[PDB]
Amino acid sequence: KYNPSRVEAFHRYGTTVNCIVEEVDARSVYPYDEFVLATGDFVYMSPFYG
Amino acid sequence: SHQLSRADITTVSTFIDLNITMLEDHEFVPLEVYTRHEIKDSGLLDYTEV
Repeated sequence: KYNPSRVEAFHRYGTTVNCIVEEVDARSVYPYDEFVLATGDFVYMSPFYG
Repeated sequence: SHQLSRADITTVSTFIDLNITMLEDHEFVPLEVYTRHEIKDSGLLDYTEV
């Protein structure tokens, strides 16, 4: 994590970006209009949409 | 005249026949429609794993 350099008696802001890629297993149930990922995040679209 | 073996003369049966056969031994195997693991896997999300 990037934190701002110390300057006495100041409020300082610091930004950090971490680009993350993951492989997850997604599960869907009948009638297969939604599927949820391994992280507990739903995706509201049929797995077979195209 | 002569001697004769017992088998030389035809025999009529004076016994009434009664036929009984035993019940065959049978084995019952463990058989379930759904196991514990399949029922647990039926859920879409598991709080513990997530």
